[PDB]
Amino acid sequence: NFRVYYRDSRDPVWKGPAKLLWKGEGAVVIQDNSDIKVVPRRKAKII
Amino acid sequence: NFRVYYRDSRDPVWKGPAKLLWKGEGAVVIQDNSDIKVVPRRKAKII
Amino acid sequence: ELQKQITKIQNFRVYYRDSRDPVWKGPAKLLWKGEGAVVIQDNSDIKVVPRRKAKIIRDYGKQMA
Amino acid sequence: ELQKQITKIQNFRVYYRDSRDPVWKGPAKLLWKGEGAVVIQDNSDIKVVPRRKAKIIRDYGKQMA
Amino acid sequence: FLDGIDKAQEEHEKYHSNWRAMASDFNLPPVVAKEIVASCDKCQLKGEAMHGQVDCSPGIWQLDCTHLEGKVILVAVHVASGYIEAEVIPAETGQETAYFLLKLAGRWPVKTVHTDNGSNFTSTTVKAACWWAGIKQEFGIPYNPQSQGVIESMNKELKKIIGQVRDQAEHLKTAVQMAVFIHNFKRKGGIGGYSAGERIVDIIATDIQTKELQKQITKIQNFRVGPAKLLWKGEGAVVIQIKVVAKII
Amino acid sequence: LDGIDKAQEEHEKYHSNWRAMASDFNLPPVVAKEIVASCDKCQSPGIWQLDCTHLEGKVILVAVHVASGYIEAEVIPAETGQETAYFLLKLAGRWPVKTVHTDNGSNFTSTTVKAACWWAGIKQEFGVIESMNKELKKIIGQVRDQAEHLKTAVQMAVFIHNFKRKGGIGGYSAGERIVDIIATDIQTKELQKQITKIQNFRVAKLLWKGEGAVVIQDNSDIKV
Amino acid sequence: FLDGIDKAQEEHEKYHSNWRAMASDFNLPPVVAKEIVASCDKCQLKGEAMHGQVDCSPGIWQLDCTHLEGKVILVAVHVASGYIEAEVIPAETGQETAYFLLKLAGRWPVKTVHTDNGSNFTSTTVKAACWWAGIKQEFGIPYNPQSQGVIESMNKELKKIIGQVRDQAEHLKTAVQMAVFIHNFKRKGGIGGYSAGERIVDIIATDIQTKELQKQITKIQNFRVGPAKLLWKGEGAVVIQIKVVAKII
Amino acid sequence: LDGIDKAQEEHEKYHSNWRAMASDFNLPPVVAKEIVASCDKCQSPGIWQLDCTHLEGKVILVAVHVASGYIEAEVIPAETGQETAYFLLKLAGRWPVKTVHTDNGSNFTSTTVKAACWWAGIKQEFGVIESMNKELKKIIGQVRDQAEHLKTAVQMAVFIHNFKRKGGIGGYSAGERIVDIIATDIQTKELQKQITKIQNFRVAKLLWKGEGAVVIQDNSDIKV
DNA sequence: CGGGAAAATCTCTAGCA
DNA sequence: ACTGCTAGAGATTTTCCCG
DNA sequence: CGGGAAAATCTCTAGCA
DNA sequence: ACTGCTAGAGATTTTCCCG
Ligand SMILES: O=C(NCc1c(F)cc(F)cc1F)c1cn2c(c(O)c1=O)C(=O)N1[C@H]3CC[C@H](C3)O[C@@H]1C2
Ligand SMILES: O=C(NCc1c(F)cc(F)cc1F)c1cn2c(c(O)c1=O)C(=O)N1[C@H]3CC[C@H](C3)O[C@@H]1C2
Ligand SMILES: [Mg+2]
Ligand SMILES: [Mg+2]
Ligand SMILES: [Mg+2]
Ligand SMILES: [Mg+2]
Ligand SMILES: [Zn+2]
Ligand SMILES: [Zn+2]
Ligand SMILES: [Zn+2]
Ligand SMILES: [Zn+2]
Repeated sequence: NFRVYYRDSRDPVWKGPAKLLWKGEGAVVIQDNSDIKVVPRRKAKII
Repeated sequence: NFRVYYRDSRDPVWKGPAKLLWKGEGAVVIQDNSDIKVVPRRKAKII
Repeated sequence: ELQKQITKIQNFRVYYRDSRDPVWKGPAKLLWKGEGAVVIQDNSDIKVVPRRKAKIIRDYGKQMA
Repeated sequence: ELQKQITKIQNFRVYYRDSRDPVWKGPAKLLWKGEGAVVIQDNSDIKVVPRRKAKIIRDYGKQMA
Repeated sequence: FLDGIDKAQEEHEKYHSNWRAMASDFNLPPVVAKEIVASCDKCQLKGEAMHGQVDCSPGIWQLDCTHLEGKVILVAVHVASGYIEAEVIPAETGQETAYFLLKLAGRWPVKTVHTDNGSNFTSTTVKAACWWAGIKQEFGIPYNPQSQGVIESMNKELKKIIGQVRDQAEHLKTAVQMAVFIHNFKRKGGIGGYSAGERIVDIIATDIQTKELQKQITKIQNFRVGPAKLLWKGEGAVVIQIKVVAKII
Repeated sequence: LDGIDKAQEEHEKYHSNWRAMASDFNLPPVVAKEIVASCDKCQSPGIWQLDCTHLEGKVILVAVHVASGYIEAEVIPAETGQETAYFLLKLAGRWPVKTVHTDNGSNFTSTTVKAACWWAGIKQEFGVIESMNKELKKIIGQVRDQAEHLKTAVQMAVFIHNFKRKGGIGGYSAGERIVDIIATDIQTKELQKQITKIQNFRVAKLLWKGEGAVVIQDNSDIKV
Repeated sequence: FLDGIDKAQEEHEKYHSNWRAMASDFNLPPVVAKEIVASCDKCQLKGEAMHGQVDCSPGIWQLDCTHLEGKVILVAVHVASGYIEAEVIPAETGQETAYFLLKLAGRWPVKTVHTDNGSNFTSTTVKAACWWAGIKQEFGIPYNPQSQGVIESMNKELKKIIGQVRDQAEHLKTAVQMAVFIHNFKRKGGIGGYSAGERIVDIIATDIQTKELQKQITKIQNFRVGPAKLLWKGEGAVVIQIKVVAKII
Repeated sequence: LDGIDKAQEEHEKYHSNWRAMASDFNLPPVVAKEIVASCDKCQSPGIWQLDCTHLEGKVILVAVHVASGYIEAEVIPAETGQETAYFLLKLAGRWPVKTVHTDNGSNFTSTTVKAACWWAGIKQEFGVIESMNKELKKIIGQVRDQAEHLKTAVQMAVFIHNFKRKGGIGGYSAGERIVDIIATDIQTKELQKQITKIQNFRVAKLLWKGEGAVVIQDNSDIKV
């Protein structure tokens, strides 16, 4: 189980935590509040 | 004797050539068309 | 036969990259080319590089040797 | 006398930088402090660093040794 | 020191001090202070300091609309070679992007196009053109242009070359085609000392030749090395179906 | 090395081209090229053909790579010199065009097309284009129903001709054929560069300088 | 091959091809092709790939106005330590910058202020305040914020900390002062594992102590090592007035 | 090392503080601190004082560092609790403020100042401030002519008091004095951290672990 | 083998907007 | 389940060429 | 000396707008 | 005649601690 704090779209604020659904090299797929998002690993921190 | 081609102020076009009056680390002082300018070495090429 | 063809496919050069190194590694020797992977020999090291990470060329500067 | 004062001024640490290396070098030993230059000893190398390129501190983590 | 942990918790709830400040001030081991910081949602404000790597297969292209002199230039690049195709389009509509993309797919073997989430590329018109020509549509992360780092970079270079030939042409489309010519055939350097045109020809000819060579090789070699398949037998290694491992049959 | 005089004998009896003697005997291409160039018995890829076809009242510029059949068509709004020069500049930027053959039309001899050819470095010289206009018109008539405008139908026909119609000797498409032809052209140009680079050196014509063993042509006898 | 040089000149006048393309196409040595490129004014479009290094003397500060929530925050940083002083000012006028700067110079030993070419800092009011307090005014290259890379960076961090404490305060000035407190005393790490406040205290106390120590040392040591001055005598080196050279007197 | 028992004897006869025995005998500060703490004969920097002065009808918050005399003044528009809390938060962010002494005014006992002190971690406790208000008023009266507003004159007076008026024992200014005092405070805090870090270890109290030689206090006798 | 010179590789940056 | 890159300007390491 | 664990250093990135 | 930097997140090299 992981927590993901991400930066979504032109929005300087960071959101989270979100469940990590998939981790590839370069980007991750997470699930935040029943919405699935795909965020680059530069704009996401995983705990 | 040197030639300097520089980028002046928020202007994407490059100007030159200009006489190199002084070369320090980080910036240079040049003379272009009877006007003395000080340009960082990132925005100047010296021949 | 097939040994000539294996030498032919080894005559090809591959410029690959690792998963977290942003610079293109040198011209390894192509041993095998698959649909998703590519077996290379670089500095006597046999690597399996993903297909999306390799540029395979026959450098036409091979007209020298 | 003056040897104690020279040891005192050598007790200070200097974090300097070279003209084209953007990373701060380690804590060299301050041998001499001038108005425009600073003589340091880093890895048994005596350097003359410009004053604008050095942060001289007495690291108060010296309360350990 | 677990009372120091409580004090550090109650003080991080106020100042949001980093792990080193809490380790120094409350005599906490670095692990405990780092965990106190990692449990605060307000302190997770920095991402991983790395970069991805775009797909550079020989069949993937990257497309992007740039703007110059109040006109729209639709540009495409071959990610594996840097071969560019640019056109000044009358509008940024998807009906023009579909035409440009169908033309490109007719000229070169386009297997995949990677674009941003511009309306031009996201439309049903470009979606039908790709389905007809057999192209796969890949879209980058929304508002993450680094996913298209190749084509965006080429944008720069394209514009650069245009600035060097803008006075040789009377119209912008002529200058754009001049820039495409100069980039593809008058600028050498890269993974082979090639130009972009020589490099795309090498890439595609090599893809075809190696595909046929391997299809002829696997058709002859029948050796099981569990009962895997022999991919390549070497003097000090044996590749199987893919690891670099033997009881070759 | 040990295959030089052998390949000389094969070319004495079989007269294989230098590309065969090179890869079959591990010879550097310069050595095999001098072998084939030392014989008495043995002593295109940039030619395009342009035309204008009229279909559905529209004008279509068609450019054929005579060496491979690779076609390239564009529905232009008018049969004027400006659009012909634009098409030619596009093509020359896309492919290595060296010579264009035209039917002496009013839009091919205009000054604008001449300037475009001069800039791109194309030689303008005034049978294949007719047959491939016929084939392109047939493909357009086949796939006209799947398009609302004629330009997209023309592009679909170009796609089908360049990558879906396979034939010829080995069953390749026009795209594979043109990419192979341009690849051999690049090899020829690189070999000519390598040959010109070492014709200035005198050792006894130099042919190749390997690890420490130079290849020489002395008294027209290759001597390593 | 000097006719190849003429052909390459005449073709670079058209395509502006780089040195490698002209060296490959016309059999030119790299020097000749590079000189053909270097003689074209249109091809000089890239600067040196380096970076300068800001002045980090113990007496230099860097000032900058940032904006947050429609309000102006005048920030100053001690370049040698990272100690920040920020104030929400009612306007970006130079009459307020002079007040902020005179206050700062009264609080700390400010010897030099390095600012951008904002009207606030370029005014006659800030020029009179600096002349009174004895400060030296340094301005960066116009439209080159990297010259102020320290303070600009701090801007970011300041804003960052504000975003972590914006809900603890009812006004923006209170949150700015909270952020200054947190940065100067609740964030450790750097050249000493210090906070910015501990680091500025160390920097300034060290400057004073070393100045007095050296003033007492040179007053005693009188040794000529031409007849230079002995700065430091070592076991394997001797420093003179400054090289690292002996006939010490 | 060889100076431990020697420094014990000096402290037996001279009773020097640990800062002297440390640098004069090359002892780690923990060892000298245990030496001074093992004797029977031997067994402030964060205190500020705030007040409000009235001048030219304006209200000026004056904060004095009691340990060094370093003054810090600010002309505030009103003598209310909000501006006092703002001044206190500014000061606490600028300097390491640990305790504030006030004259029990209406603007120092307000809930806002209490909340500011609670946030910044300041202890509010309710002679030096009077003398330095007098001195600051004298400097303001001296330099009032060079200013158009009273706030800039107050800042000029603060500058002159903190960096131009030198006196005391060694002829230092208030700024040098406060920076030296805060430096010794930082040294004290770091030494207390180092002492607390090694009081958990039992070897026989541990005092210092150098290269391979530990310093021990066994039976209240320091034994390396 | 000893350097000098030249080619090859490494390092780093701006613009893409 | 996806992803910075590219070409140029200096600097520095490697290679080659003659003795 | 042989590892394991932990601390220290190195590498790299975004925002500063 | 002036000049990118800073702090955090992982990765990797160094050091220390017990046998
Ligand atoms: O920031 C851009 N370039 C500069 C840049 C870069 F190239 C690469 C980097 F690593 C960083 C950079 F700063 C850039 C932004 N956008 C679009 C671009 O094509 C584009 O290049 C675009 O088309 N859209 C549409 C899709 C949704 C709407 C319309 O918003 C986006 C915004
Ligand atoms: O681009 C800015 N920051 C972002 C940034 C950075 F911080 C550091 C980088 F290496 C790169 C960056 F992109 C930035 C721009 N300007 C001013 C700033 O303070 C400022 O930070 C400013 O005050 N002026 C005035 C002086 C003349 C007028 C008014 O135009 C300038 C514009
Ligand atoms: Mg776009
Ligand atoms: Mg773009
Ligand atoms: Mg500014
Ligand atoms: Mg700024
Ligand atoms: Zn927190
Ligand atoms: Zn023959
Ligand atoms: Zn040019
Ligand atoms: Zn005592």
